[PDB]
Amino acid sequence: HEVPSGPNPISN
Amino acid sequence: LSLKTSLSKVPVNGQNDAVWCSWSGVVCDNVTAQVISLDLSHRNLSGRIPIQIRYLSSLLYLNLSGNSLEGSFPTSIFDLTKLTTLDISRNSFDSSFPPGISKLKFLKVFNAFSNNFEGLLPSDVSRLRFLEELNFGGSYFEGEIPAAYGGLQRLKFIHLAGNVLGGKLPPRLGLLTELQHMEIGYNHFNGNIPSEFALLSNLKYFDVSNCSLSGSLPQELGNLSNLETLFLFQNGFTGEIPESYSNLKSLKLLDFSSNQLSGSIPSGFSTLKNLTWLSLISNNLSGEVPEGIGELPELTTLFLWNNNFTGVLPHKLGSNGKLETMDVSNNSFTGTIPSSLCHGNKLYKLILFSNMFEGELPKSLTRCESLWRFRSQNNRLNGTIPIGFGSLRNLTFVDLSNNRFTDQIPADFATAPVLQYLNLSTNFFHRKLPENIWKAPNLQIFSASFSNLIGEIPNYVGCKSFYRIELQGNSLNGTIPWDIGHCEKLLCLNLSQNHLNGIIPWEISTLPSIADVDLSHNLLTGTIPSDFGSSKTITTFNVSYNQLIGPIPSGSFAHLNPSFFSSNEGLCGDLVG
Ligand SMILES: *[C@@H]1O[C@H](CO)[C@@H](O)[C@H](O)[C@H]1NC(C)=O
Ligand SMILES: *[C@@H]1O[C@H](CO)[C@@H](O)[C@H](O)[C@H]1NC(C)=O
Ligand SMILES: *[C@@H]1O[C@H](CO)[C@@H](O)[C@H](O)[C@H]1NC(C)=O
Ligand SMILES: *[C@@H]1O[C@H](CO)[C@@H](O)[C@H](O)[C@H]1NC(C)=O
Ligand SMILES: *[C@@H]1O[C@H](CO)[C@@H](O)[C@H](O)[C@H]1NC(C)=O
Repeated sequence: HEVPSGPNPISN
Repeated sequence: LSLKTSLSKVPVNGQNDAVWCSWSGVVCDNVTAQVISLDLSHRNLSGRIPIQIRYLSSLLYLNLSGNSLEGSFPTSIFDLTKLTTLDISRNSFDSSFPPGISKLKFLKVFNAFSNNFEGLLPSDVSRLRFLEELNFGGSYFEGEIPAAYGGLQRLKFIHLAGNVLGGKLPPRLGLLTELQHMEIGYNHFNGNIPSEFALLSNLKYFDVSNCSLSGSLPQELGNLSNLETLFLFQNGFTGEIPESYSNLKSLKLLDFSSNQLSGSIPSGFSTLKNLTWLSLISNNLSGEVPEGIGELPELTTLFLWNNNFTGVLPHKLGSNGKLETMDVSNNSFTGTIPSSLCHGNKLYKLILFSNMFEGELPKSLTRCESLWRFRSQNNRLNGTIPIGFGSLRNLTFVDLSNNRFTDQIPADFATAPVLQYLNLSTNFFHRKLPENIWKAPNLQIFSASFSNLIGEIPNYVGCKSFYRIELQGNSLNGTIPWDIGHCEKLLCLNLSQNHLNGIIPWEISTLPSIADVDLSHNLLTGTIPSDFGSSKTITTFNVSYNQLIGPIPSGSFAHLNPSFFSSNEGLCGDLVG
């Protein structure tokens, strides 16, 4: 299954 | 020597979303010691590996990734004693990983990322003394990390992210002398980061986030120079950020968001001159932001929102000519907005809402050519919203509500080319709406409510894309313009709590989609046009506290809330006629 990478996508 | 390169008459057709073994298996019974590389990746194949692959005894390269292979791992591959790289990633292999990888003594690359494996990570692999890359991410692996994986000298890349591993992180892993890349987040690890990790002097990339970690951040990891990527977000770290972290001279990306960190951003952060991305969202941080962060030569992303920072924003922020997005919403910042934020025209997202910024919107912000989303409500910004925003070619979302803006409303808003949302509610303007506000091309939501507006509502010329209009709670006098049927996309209109006189515009009834209408607390007079009862789309029509007369319509008005009225008489559905 896929796994997230990179910084936190959270935004406003 | 793959895709039937050397015959090793017979087949060259390795395609056709067919299944392996038997479409395969002939490939192997061409016994041959001629075959050193076999690449069956992305052929849409499905199944098991045949026993007979053991006869490709000279194989060095085997890549079966990106198919639909299933069943448990085939230990026949462990008989390929010359195998040097093995790529099994993105398949459907399941069950506990079987023992016996040891016999692949010269194995240097093993990628099995994205599978269906369960059980414990194979302790057997700690015996591959030449291995350099190991990728077991993306399955359903359980248990702890085998402390013996720390004997994998030579190893420079390890990926185990995205399983259901847990326990404490094994201190012994810190002896992987040559490890450059460690990605092990998205698990359930608990406890702290072992301080022995401070010996991974070659480490460039360190994840382990969205786990269950806790404790103070270990001061010793300031020792990790060379490190460029440090992600530890979505954990439970408490305490303050080590001031030892100012020694990570190579760090480009830092992300501590979603923990419980306390105290201040260490002022040594002002020395991390390679920082590209600084993100500390959703912590308990406080104090002031070190001025030198506004001088970082390469900073592109600055996320500080949902903390409780005090003080002013660094005067020179943006002067590096590189800022792209900044978001410091939900803090206690004060002072003015720096003029340099968009130097370079790279800034496209500027988020400042829920602070206590003071002063005039800097006029430099009107020449920010790249600006796209601007959210600055709930502050103390005063003066005249400057003129020039309507000349930005990509500005689509603007929220300046709940501030202290006075005098007039910039007229160039109405000629902004792509502006889609504009609020401006709650502000103290004491002047008229701009004459050509409804002209605007794209502009779906406009909400200048409780902004001390005065005068008449301009004629609804054009009104191309509006679907929500909020002007409630001002002192708009005069008549509701009778050409409102130009607003064909309108869904919600609120003109309540004004000083509007006259009749209800009958052209409201040229309603393809109007759903919510609020005209209450005005001075309207006349009937509700009985044609309103034909609207198959009005669900709210609050018109109470007015001076209307006559019957209420029927049809699709017969099941509306009686409270929506409070003026005089109406169709049998209240006080008979
Ligand atoms: C396996 O094949 C893919 C492309 O199909 C390639 O990107 C990948 O690097 C290969 N694996 C190895 C270990 O070379
Ligand atoms: C940020 O605001 C959210 C609501 O928007 C609130 O739950 C949170 O506690 C706030 N945190 C800080 C540190 O300001
Ligand atoms: C944030 O800090 C200051 C006190 O110095 C004040 O704005 C407020 O009380 C604090 N907020 C929270 C949620 O503690
Ligand atoms: C506009 O801003 C006000 C106050 O800042 C807010 O309460 C309202 O929901 C906003 N309107 C829209 C349509 O977003
Ligand atoms: C209300 O409208 C009339 C239109 O003639 C105008 O004269 C009057 O000044 C308006 N009220 C204001 C601006 O407070």
